[PDB]
Amino acid sequence: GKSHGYRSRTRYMFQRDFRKHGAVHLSTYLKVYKVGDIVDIKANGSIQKGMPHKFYQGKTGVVYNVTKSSVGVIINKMVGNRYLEKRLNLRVEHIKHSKCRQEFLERVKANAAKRAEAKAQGVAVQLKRQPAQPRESRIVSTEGNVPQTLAPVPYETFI
Amino acid sequence: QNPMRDLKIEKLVLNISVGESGDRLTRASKVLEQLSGQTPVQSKARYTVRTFGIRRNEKIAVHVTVRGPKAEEILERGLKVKEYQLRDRNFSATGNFGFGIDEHIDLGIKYDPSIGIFGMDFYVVMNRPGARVTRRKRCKGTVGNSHKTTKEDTVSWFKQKYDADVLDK
Amino acid sequence: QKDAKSSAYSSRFQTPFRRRREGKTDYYQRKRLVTQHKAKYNTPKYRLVVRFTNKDIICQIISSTITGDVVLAAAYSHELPRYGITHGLTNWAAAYATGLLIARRTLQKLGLDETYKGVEEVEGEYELTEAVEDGPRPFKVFLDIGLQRTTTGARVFGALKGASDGGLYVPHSENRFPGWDFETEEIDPELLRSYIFGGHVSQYMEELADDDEERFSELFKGYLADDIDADSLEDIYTSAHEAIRADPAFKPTEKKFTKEQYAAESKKYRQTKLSKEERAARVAAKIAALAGQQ
Amino acid sequence: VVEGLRRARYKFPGQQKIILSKKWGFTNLDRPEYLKKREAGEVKDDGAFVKFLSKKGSLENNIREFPEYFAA
RNA sequence: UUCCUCGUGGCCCAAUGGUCACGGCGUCUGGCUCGAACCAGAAGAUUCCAGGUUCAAGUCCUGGCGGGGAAGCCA
RNA sequence: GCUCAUGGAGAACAGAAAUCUCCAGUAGAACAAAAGGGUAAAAGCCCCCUUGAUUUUGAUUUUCAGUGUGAAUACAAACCA
RNA sequence: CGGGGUCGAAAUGACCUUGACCUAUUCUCAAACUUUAAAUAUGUAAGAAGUCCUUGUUACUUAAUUGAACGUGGACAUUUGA
RNA sequence: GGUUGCGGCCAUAUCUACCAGAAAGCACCGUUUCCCGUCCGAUCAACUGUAGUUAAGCUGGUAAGAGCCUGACCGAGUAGUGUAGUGGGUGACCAUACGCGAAACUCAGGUGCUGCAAUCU
Ligand SMILES: [Mg+2]
Ligand SMILES: [Mg+2]
Ligand SMILES: [Mg+2]
Ligand SMILES: [Mg+2]
Ligand SMILES: [Mg+2]
Ligand SMILES: [Mg+2]
Repeated sequence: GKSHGYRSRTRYMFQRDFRKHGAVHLSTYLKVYKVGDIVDIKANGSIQKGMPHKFYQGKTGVVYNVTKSSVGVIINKMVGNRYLEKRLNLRVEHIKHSKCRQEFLERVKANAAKRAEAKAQGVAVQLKRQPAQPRESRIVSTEGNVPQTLAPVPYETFI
Repeated sequence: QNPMRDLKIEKLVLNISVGESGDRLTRASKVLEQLSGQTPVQSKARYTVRTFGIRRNEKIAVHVTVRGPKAEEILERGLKVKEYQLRDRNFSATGNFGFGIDEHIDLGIKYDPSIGIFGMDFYVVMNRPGARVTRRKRCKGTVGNSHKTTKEDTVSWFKQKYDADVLDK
Repeated sequence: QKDAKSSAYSSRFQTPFRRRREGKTDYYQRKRLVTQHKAKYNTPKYRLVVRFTNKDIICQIISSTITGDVVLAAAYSHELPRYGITHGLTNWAAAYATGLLIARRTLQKLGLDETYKGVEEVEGEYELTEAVEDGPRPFKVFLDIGLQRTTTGARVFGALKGASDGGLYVPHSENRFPGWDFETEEIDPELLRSYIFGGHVSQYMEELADDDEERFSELFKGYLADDIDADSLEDIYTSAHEAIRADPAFKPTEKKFTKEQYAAESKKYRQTKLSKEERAARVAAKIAALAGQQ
Repeated sequence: VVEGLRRARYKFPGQQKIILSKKWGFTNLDRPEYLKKREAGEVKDDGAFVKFLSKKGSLENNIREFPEYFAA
C-alpha cells in the first residue's frame, strides 16, 4: 500500500542535529516578532506542537499575526499554474528572523547617510550597487618574481 | 595532608532476604525493629524466576539503614560474633565492606519465641567528610581521587580500629 | 585502567549547557519563567530570585535579555545590620526582612512607594497586594526559587511573604507557609506571626536555657555577648521593619580601595599560562633527560 | 608471483593489470621512506603488520615503546 | 510453484499462554503361578530446527526442513 | 522527586539470575503497538491531586478540485484541574 | 570465573592447548548506517504600499504615554537604491 | 584581576591524571526545639555562623595528553557534478571543451569569551 502522511519523508529533515539534541536555548523565546517581519521556517523535531508541514521547511514568509506562544506566517505556495497564499500558525521554535532584511535595512540607512552627506556639496552620490566589473589595467613586475617555467609531468602509478 | 580526610561510617545496612512473604517476613521485620529502633522497609522482587519461588512485587526482603553511633554499636556487636576476623574478599574496591551472620540470637534478640531464627547481611559504607557533594541537588559534583575511599585505606582503618586482623590476601 | 573513556565516547558526547553542569540552573523552569506572551512584545517578565547560601540570603529582581539577564534591585542579608539585625542572617525572619527591603527599594526607585504602602501592621494574614482604583496596577513579579524544594515552612516563602507585605504583587497561595494545617486546609495566623519575629528561635532559646546551658553557650553566643534575650527578639525585628520602610535606598560600602588596587595583588598571585616556545622547550628537556639515558 | 597472477587473470572477466608497487609490501610507505624510518626506531613490528611512531601523543607511552628512536 | 494443515517419551494421540506436559500401548521391578493374562508400583521429554512477543511460552508471531492434502483451467 | 540499559567490585543461607551497597555509565534503556523521528534535574520510573478525553461555535495546515471526510495546528469567549 | 590435557590429593595451585572478552592495529562494504558533504535544482529580498522625525486613538498591553496597530503633520525624488 | 547570585553563546567550555590556591566569598562543616520529610535529620526542612577545614567541591595551571575549535597554494582543483559534441571505445566505460567543487588524510595554531548587580588586598 501507499503512504502519504503528515510527517512522511521527514526522517532526516526533522532530525535534530549532531551534538545539538535536548532543549533549546532561550534566545528563541526571547526574540521578538512583529507583524510584517520576514521569517524563515526550520522545524525543530523536539517540539512536536506547532510544527510546519515538511513543505514549508526552508521557506521564508511574512508575519501576519502574533499570539501567546505562536506566530502567524504567510507563505506563497505553487499549486499547478498559480500561487496560493498559505497561513501557518507556527510556534516560535520553528521560526527565526531572516538576516537578508537586516542586511537590506543597513544598506537603506547607509544610503540615506551618504545622500545627506553628499547633498551638502552636490557630488552625484550614485548610490546604486553595481555588479563586479571587469578588472582594469595593471603592471606586473618580475623583481624577485622571475617566471618559473613548468612542464607536464609523465605518467606514474603511485600505488 | 590529613586534617579532616578521616574515615567515618556513613551507614550500616542490615538485609534479610527471605524467599517468601507472610509471617516469616513480618517476624524478620520485627527483628530489625527491635535491633535498630527504626521501622524497617520491605523490598519487592524485580521479576519471577520460578526456581527460588518468587513473584514480581511479592515482598521478599526486608532491610534497614542505620547511621551514627548506633551503627558502630551494632557493628561492634557483629564483629564480636565474627571474632574480629574478616576475609580480604569482604572489602570492596570502593572502600566499603560487609559480612554475614547466622542466628541473630548471637546478640540482643535472645529468643522471643514468636520471632524465630534469621541471618543478616551486614554491609558498612565508608566515606570521608565532604561526601554530600555527590548527594546534594545544587552544584552536584564528584569527589576527588585523593579524597576517595579505597580498600587499602579502609583495611588499615579497620585494623587500627577494633584491633582486628584480616585473612588470606 | 578501568577509569578510561574512548575517543568515540568523548567525540559523540554532547555537553549540558554550562549551568546544568555547574548544577545551578533548571532550564526547564527558566523556559516557563522568562518566556513572555509574544503579544506583550518587549514587556519584561520580572523574577524575584531568592537564593540561600550559608551565611547569606540573596534577593534580586531580574529581567531577561538575549545578551544576559539584568537586575533592577538587589538586597542581601549582610546589610541588615544597618536596620538592626546582626544575628540570624539566614533565618525565616531575615528572609522576611530581605523581601520587605527589596520590595520597598524597587518601589522607591520606580515611584510606587507612597501608593502600595503594603502591610504595615503585620497580623499573619494571607492577603495579596491589591490594585487601587484610578491607580497604576501594582508591580508584578514571580518567584524563582531555583532548585530549592517547595516545602511547608521553607524560608524562601518568608521572602515571598515579605515582598508581598512590602507592596509587590507576588502571586501565591498560602499552603506553604508555616501554620498551615494539612487535615483542615486552612491557615493559622498566630504561628506565622511568631515565625516573622522569631518565636521559633526565642522559644528554643528559652527551652535551652532551662534544659541544657552548654548548648545555649556554644550557639546563641553572640546574643549573650551583646545582651540579647529571648523576649528582646520581637522588638528588634519590629524596629528593623520600620527602618527598612524609612530608608531602603541601598547605601553601599566605601570599598576601602580601587578595582586596580584589588586586582594588583590577585594578578601578582594568579598563575598564568605557559607559552608555546616554553612548552616546546619543556618537552625537549624531558626528551633529553628521561629518554637521553638520564 | 607475476606468473601466478597472470594465471589467475583467466578466471576473472574483464581486464586486469599486474602492477609492481613502489611501496614496502602491504605498507603505504615507499621503500626508501620505510628504510630510513627503520634505520631509526620509528618502526615496531607486530604479528604481521607494523606500528609507526608519531610526534603526537603522550611522551611516556612513545618512550615506553620505540626507545631505539630516542636512544640517539 | 501457490494455498491449507501437522510435527510432542520407543509407538498412536491430546492440551485454557498459567507447574521442566494428560492418556493408552511398549519397557523395567516386585508379586500370583513356569510363561502369558492379572495385582501393585517405577523410569523415560531439551514438545522438528533458527529467531522474537509477555512476569510466564508446548501453545502467541516469521523463515527453513520434512509428511500429507487441494489447485494447476479456456485455448 | 529520582535516573535508565549494561558492566565491574563486594555482602549468610544465596548459586548464572532473589535482596542490599558502591563506582562507572550521552542513553547503548523505557515512552501500548509497526517503523522512523524526538526526549535525561524529561516526554522515561515512583508518588500527590485530578477529569481540559468539558462548552460555544469560527479560522488555519495536510490529502486537495485548494470539495468532503479523517487527523492535526493556533486563537477567541466561558468553566475547570 | 568457558572447554581440554600434564605436575598433581586439592588449593583464591602451577605448566601448556583451544575458545570466547579487552587493548592497539589491519583488509573490505552498506537502497532501507553515518560524523562530514557537493554540483544541479529551490525559498525570500534588493524601497514611494519605502526610510526617518514629531505626537494623536484604543475597550488590547504595560509597573508606567510603556508598547502594538492604525493615523495627522514634516523631511528625503529620478542612480529611487543590482 | 579573584569570588558570589542571575545569565547569554553552549566542549576553545568536555574527559583522564597530577600540582597550587593571599584576601574575601562559595563550600564542607556543627545541632535537632520548632515548620517539614525520610527505613535512616544520608537527601529535604529548620537553627546556629558558634566548635574546625581548604581535605574535597569550586578556580587556575601543567600534559610532544584523548576530544573539540579554527586555518591552510596538505591532500586536491582530486573525487563527484551542470552543460556540449555525427568525440573514442564491441561494450563496460573513458577522455576533451565551457563551468562548480568536496570529505577523509597531512601540517600548524588554540583549549572558554562575555553581560547586569554585589563584594574583595
Ligand atoms: Mg538536518
Ligand atoms: Mg520545578
Ligand atoms: Mg511386569
Ligand atoms: Mg518532572
Ligand atoms: Mg480538511
Ligand atoms: Mg538562492
